Amino acid sequence: MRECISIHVGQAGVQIGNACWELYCLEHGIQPDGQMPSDKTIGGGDDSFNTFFSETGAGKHVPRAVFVDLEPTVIDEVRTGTYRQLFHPEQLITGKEDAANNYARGHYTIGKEIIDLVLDRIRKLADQCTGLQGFLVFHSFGGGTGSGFTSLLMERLSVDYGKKSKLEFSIYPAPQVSTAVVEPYNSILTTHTTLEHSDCAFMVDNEAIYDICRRNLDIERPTYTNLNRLISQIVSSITASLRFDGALNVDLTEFQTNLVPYPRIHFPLATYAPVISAEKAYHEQLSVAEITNACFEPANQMVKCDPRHGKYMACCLLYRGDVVPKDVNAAIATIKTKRSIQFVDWCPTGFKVGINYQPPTVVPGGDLAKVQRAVCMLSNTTAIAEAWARLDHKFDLMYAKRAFVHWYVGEGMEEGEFSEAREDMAALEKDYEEVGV
Amino acid sequence: LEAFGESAETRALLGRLREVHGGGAEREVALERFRVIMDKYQEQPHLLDPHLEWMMNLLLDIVQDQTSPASLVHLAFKFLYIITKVRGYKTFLRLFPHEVADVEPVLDLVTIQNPKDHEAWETRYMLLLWLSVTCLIPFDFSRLDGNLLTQPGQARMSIMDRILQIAESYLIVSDKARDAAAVLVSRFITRPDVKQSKMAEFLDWSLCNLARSSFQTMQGVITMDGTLQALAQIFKHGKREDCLPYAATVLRCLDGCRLPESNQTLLRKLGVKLVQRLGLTFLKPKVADVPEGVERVIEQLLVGLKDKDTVVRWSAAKGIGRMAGRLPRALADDVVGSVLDCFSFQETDKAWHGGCLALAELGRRGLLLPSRLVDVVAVILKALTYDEKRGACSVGTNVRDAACYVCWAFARAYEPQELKPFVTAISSALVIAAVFDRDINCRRAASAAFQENVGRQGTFPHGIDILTTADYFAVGNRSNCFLVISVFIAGFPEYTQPMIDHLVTMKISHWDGVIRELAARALHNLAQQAPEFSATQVFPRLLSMTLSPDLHMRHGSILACAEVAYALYKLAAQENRPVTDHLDEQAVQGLKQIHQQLYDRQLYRGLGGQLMRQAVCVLIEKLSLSKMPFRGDTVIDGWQWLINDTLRHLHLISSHSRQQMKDAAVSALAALCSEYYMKEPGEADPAIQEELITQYLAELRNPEEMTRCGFSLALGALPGFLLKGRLQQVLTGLRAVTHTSPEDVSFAESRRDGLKAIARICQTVGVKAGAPDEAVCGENVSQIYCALLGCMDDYTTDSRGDVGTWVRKAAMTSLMDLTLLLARSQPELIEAHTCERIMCCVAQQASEKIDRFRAHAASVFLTLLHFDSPPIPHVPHRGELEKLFPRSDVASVNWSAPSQAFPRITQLLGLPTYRYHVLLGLVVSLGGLTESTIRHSTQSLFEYMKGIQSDPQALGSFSGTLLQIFEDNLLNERVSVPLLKTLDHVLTHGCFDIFTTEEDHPFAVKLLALCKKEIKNSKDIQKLLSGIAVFCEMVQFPGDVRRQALLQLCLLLCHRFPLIRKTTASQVYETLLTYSDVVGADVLDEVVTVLSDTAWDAELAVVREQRNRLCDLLGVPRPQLV
Ligand SMILES: Nc1nc2c(ncn2[C@@H]2O[C@H](COP(=O)(O)OP(=O)(O)OP(=O)(O)O)[C@@H](O)[C@H]2O)c(=O)[nH]1
Ligand SMILES: [Mg+2]
Repeated sequence: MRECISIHVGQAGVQIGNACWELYCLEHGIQPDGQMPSDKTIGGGDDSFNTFFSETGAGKHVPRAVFVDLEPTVIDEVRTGTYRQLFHPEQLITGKEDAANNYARGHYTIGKEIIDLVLDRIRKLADQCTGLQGFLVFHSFGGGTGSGFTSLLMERLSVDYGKKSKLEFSIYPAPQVSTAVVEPYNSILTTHTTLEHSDCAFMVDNEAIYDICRRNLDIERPTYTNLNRLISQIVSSITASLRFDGALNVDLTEFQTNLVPYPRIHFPLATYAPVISAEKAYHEQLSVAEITNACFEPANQMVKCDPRHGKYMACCLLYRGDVVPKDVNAAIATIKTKRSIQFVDWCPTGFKVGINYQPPTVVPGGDLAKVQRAVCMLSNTTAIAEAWARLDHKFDLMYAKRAFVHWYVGEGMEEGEFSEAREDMAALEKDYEEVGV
Repeated sequence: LEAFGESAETRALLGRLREVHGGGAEREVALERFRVIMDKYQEQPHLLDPHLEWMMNLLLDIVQDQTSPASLVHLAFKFLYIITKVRGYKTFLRLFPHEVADVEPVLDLVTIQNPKDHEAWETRYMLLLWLSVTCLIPFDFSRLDGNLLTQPGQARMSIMDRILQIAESYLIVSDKARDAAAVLVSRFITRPDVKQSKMAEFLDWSLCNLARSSFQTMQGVITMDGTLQALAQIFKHGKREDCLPYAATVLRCLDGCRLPESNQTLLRKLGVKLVQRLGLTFLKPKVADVPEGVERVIEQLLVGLKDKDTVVRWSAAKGIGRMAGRLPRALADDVVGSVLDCFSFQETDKAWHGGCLALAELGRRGLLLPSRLVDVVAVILKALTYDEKRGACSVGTNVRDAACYVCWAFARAYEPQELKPFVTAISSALVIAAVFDRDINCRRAASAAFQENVGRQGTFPHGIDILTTADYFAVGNRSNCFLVISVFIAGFPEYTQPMIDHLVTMKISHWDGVIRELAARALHNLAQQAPEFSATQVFPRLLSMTLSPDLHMRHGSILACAEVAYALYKLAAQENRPVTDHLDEQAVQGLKQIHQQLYDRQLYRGLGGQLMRQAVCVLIEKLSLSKMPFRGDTVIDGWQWLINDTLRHLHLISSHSRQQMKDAAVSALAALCSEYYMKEPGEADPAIQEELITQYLAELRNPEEMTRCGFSLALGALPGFLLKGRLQQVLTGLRAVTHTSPEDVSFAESRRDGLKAIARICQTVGVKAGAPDEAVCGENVSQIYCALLGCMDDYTTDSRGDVGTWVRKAAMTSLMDLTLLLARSQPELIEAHTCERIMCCVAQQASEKIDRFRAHAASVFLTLLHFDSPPIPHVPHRGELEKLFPRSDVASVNWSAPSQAFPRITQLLGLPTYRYHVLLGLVVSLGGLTESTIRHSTQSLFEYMKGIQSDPQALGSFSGTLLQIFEDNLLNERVSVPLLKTLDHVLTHGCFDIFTTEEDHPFAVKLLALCKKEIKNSKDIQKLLSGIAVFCEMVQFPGDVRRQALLQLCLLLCHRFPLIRKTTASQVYETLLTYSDVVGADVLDEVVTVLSDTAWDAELAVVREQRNRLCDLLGVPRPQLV
């Protein structure tokens, strides 16, 4: 068997990690203190859920995670939270000074003092595992500790462990959730830096999830807890293949072979259904063909784009719960007789489907409801290029004036980094246009 | 300042005290006036010595009167204190009264002081010092009291008793009175009677204060500092046989107090002070049986030199010096040996300062023995060169200061024969330091030490000669010490090799780039005084340093090699011999491997890449300017490449060193092309001439901007012999970039550099009448002038501002460089129309609103007008311009200052040909945003309009020119609002008061239509306000224009923006209040009330009725919805 390690950097990163671990403990039945009454092989062994939890002498299931932050404020809530007995004190790494939303600081000044400790902690955590698969890093692009330090750690992990995958779960910022005007400046830098040290990357448009929470979940002003719960649900639906011995996507190296036909192109599109509110617990029922037809909707995707124009390179469907193969075939025939779709004929990948016979789960007392079946579609598409056309555009709006750029140069990096980064963006856009034909 | 030239003012200010002590504003004014008058002599207060007494007596006859109120007495004491901070108390208190009738009047005043009154702290300060200057009286305090048993029931307290109760209370305060309490006890306990009466009591009180107080409680630390200061002062100004009895208990208590470990710098300093005060009480004073406490004192004072602060290190050094002077000659050697341990390898730089201070203190008294010369000196040689970098900061200044202090103290520590052995290592150290030291304090510190040495001893080689030149003021400028005085000192054979070695070792490997450049420029000149030594010993040295792993050392060694090569070439050029006579085959062989050893180690990347490129370019330039023997060798092909790559990666260089990099690369390319690219005398290589030119020309179209900017100057630096038949192509390629294309909109630096390149090329080839592709002829002179004038209208405005102005600058320096050339060759080429256009454009760019471009334009205009050898032909009103700007006045003119430029530029309106352009340029300043520029331009314009307001013809022509300018810039956002504001100002001033006589003037009849067409469908708020003001100023013109302006003013009153609605009414009110003939008195009390009561910022539908009502009063037709 093989396990995995998840490094959570930044505020959004540690929040998403905490939500994911809470959902995992609620699904597997692990109590906050770390007591699994369903587990019988104490001490250690090999199980489906052993790929993300280490067993101790007292039967404690310690999550295989590393929460690092450049500020003690955020980690204080985790240390004093209800799950204080779940995570180990050493796994939580804190810093005395933050990046102040700066990439140069997180990649040079503050990063050079904490990168060594992070690497030592990762090595200590990996010593217990007999076979590691990759490193599921969680960050975003609107901060300086999520881009700078993430790229700095990727640069070292590509040298220490080169034979291990490196999956990411980035968060695409939005102009309504933006906390700084140099938020793009950080994004471009870390994007250009992790291109050769990342196999598959998952981006979350903040505006898309905000609109989903406002419409589906029916919330007046969705907060960061409402968006951290949905990201945890997505992460659980995606990792069920590794946490329940799923047939499709059994390991991390398969994500690059199924959803990444091209090395440079590694930004699939992930959509999930359904999204019922807690109030409408038993109002309507959705079949296996009514939830698979809701994952081909622009408003249901995690990134605002128009896949109907471009063409798809890959496609992987994952059902979770009561789903019969006949229903899956009927839904496929419906999707193949109703919607018009284009596909790359010279791509070395195609359509794949997998099922996981496990009941869904939702945080009790939350805004989500318990459904009987769920679907998650991961499809790489050229329409994601649109998501870039916006980002790069803002960069130009900040390049003609060179505003707030001296702050980044007066910390470590030089000036050619921006030209290299925008030159890497132009090449990516050209490759996207070529693949789209 | 020779004398006090403010006696009457100070006397009047002092006399005004008796009638300003009841004021709060005048009191502070007088205080601030007395402070600023007395602070002028803070650097040399001795000049005020002759005045002290009279001013002191003035302030005394106000505080020594019985009819004096507390407030008046407090101001006098504040003044008294102001005179004691500037002169100081130690010198100003000697003049105070000291008669026996001043003992009770001063103690009684001390007994009516409010300790809790923080505002009157100067009063208490002046009280204590006065009470202390009164304890010198040579009488017993008992004789003064008389009889204490005179008051039955309650006996009076003795004077001495009162003083003991005053000092103990003031020694625990938190204000400045505690310091005055330290000076009082020093003159209270040190007398006979007090010594026998209250010494034990005061000692018990102090030992109790230092037995209960802490360095953590604030008041505890206040109690500690005061007690330590009092004890130190008592042990300093106290008899040694009355004190030695208590020295054993004081040190035993101080040891238990634990001061070294406490976290207070003042407490530790006072503690070391008290420890050194007790240390001398055990020994006998000497004039040049060792108790056990002396060892403990020395062990404490030898640990006060490694302190973290210099204030404690200086005190420890002073204590060690004072102790060594009292101990026998045997213990002095041990003390010196123990102090020398501070200079160990494990000791930090802070320990070195204290060690050097202690060494200087010991040498000042002459305690160091001859045997300690081979060692102590061996350390000083290093302390003078202490300059290290501890991370991001540098250290070594205080070390060098203490080393210079020790050197200055050796002129009296040893005989002339005792120090005769080290006059060759110390004279070289002093001189070397005073010459190359970085800090000015150290340099002058080394200058004073050398002066003292040559004055007292006088055994240094050429002491008087080196002192006369390198004097206190001569070493003020660092640049003068490296390039001038250095050569003068090296003129002698005793200060040549050591200085060069010190420069090549440390200065070349310095961390500062400016210091390295200065050292290289100094070595350039020093090589002249020693060519053989610099060619046989320094060149191998610097050559080995070019292969160092250190970046700064490599750069410094490369610069030194280049400078030495240039100096050797210059020196050899005199005797008419090749440069190879100095450098050997191995030397010229290593000068052909520097660049291939850098490019093969990839030493051109990172932050050091730019520095390495700069160094290699400087080296290549210096080698090409010397005519080195590398022709035909492939090494040349390398150098050239390194230049191109630079012009291809200029955007990689930082924004703070790209211009210098580009200039150095261009200079290196110019030096290389005019040396290694010549086939025959007058001809060039066909292959290189073709390949380089094709590459450069094809590079001009690269979308990158910095590349084009670099290649422009590259083309503008090629020699003349390489463009004998390729000018028709280079000029076209340069002009193709000067054009603004849809894609190259924000590309201004490219054109700015192309213009400068065209200037240089035109200057190099010169004029040859007949040869188009070889030189500037009458066939390719018009195209050049047209390309240069097409870049003068570059008003590109982006998010970066008005960057186009930069291009305009390149058009003023370029167009000049061409004109001045033609006049110096073929003046006939300067056509009349072209010269007139150039002059009018220069006039417009010199009447702008920016201050640095406007100043550049005026200078260019003056240079073009003051050209007489030969005089530039075809100059409109040349004599008029010359009379307006005489050569005598041009020598002092502040063109950058609008005040000293607008009144001189507005006079150009008198000339017809300039009247139009000059006004088009001045409109931007008259309607800009700068307040000072607006004011100055308006004043200068009115000063000229006043001369032609009563002239129907001149005023008419001016109005016609203004309206033509307005029409030419119709719908132009860069000229619409400024010109509208200028028109508004001109109308408000009443310049066109003659046209307002008749009805329907040809001026306003079309100005109103133009303004309407300009403001038709406008959303800008500034434009709307300008239009409203213009329409509210144009009402003065009677006729149909008045009724049309009123209809427009009614139309604007009901605008979409309530702000505009309110502003229109606010301006119409003022317009109606100004011109009374516009509306009769029968409907005048009906308009003001409607304008004041109606809320124009409320509902628009309701304001339409009130606005329509104001149309039935003004008599204006009521508009409708079309
Ligand atoms: N989805 C989501 N986005 C978040 C969350 N917290 C922050 N963000 C987004 O992340 C960006 C801010 O980055 P942070 O993670 O807060 O900052 P950091 O990366 O830790 O870096 P420094 O501030 O430089 O220390 C913005 O785009 C935020 O909207 C979160 O819980 N969820
Ligand atoms: Mg943070």
